Amino acid sequence: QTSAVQQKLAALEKSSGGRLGVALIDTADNTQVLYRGDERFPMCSTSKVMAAAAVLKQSETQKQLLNQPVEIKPADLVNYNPIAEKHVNGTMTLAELSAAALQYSDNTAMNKLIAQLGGPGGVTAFARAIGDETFRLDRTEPTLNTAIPGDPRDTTTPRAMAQTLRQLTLGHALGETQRAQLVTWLKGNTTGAASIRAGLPTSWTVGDKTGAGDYGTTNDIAVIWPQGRAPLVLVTYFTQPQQNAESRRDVLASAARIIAEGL
Ligand SMILES: O=C(Nc1cccc(-c2nn[nH]n2)c1)c1cc(C(F)(F)F)cc2[nH]cnc12
Ligand SMILES: O=C(Nc1cccc(-c2nn[nH]n2)c1)c1cc(C(F)(F)F)cc2[nH]cnc12
Repeated sequence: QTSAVQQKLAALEKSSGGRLGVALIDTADNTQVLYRGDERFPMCSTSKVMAAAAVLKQSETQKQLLNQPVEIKPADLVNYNPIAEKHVNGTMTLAELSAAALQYSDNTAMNKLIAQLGGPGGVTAFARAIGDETFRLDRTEPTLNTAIPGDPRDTTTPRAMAQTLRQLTLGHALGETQRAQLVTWLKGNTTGAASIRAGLPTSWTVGDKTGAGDYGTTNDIAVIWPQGRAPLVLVTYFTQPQQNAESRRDVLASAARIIAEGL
């Protein structure tokens, strides 16, 4: 069937000229609302959540791992490194790298997380370990954001990512202290006010991770604590036909508004 919410998401998508993917899980009843929920989309920096979570999982058996220093060299800087560039010729701890990747979207920090896991395939291996058979990370930063239509590299589906984000932030994929740390990091994101959050009532609490890439790819994944109800998990992915297309965070806000209105 096609629901009223799905029809509105299709109208939004048509007006936008692009391709929109949405997955909601309402933990009040475990129900799901999906739009293109099983189509693949480039994750871009939303993949930083899986990398940080994989390091958190490693830290469950190494109490000092998050305090471990990682050298930052001039050659490690890539295209967007607002935190890491302050530490060139010095070090950052794995906690600092996780916070920078998640809250500032630092690409050098992400590359250090990937390297700690043995490469992109180590991130994929963690996804499989927590029951996500769909996620794949194939490249490092910045090339994982090429976002080429039809390219399976560095993609997932909205359904899979919503399920994984629920397990990581509200479920038991991580230990309790690690889950709390991930939630704290997401709630402190600096980059999210124009994306999912912009479509939701201001009283609601949001933790999210944004992403963007070529093909005007504009993404956000969020855990949401609405006023007076159980938490929601919402993924909004958007990509466009031309390589140079402009970002469209407003489309993500509009999708979130349609979802909220449909609860
Ligand atoms: O850093 C960014 N973009 C960037 C930097 C360097 C190079 C290129 C690029 N390379 N080839 N095409 N574009 C792109 C960026 C950062 C952020 C952030 F994290 F919120 F600050 C949001 C964004 N939305 C679209 N782009 C961004
Ligand atoms: O790295 C990139 N973008 C970036 C970096 C850091 C943070 C964010 C971001 N975080 N939350 N929203 N956007 C985005 C990027 C890379 C590439 C390329 F060609 F693959 F290298 C093309 C791009 N077109 C627009 N952005 C890009």
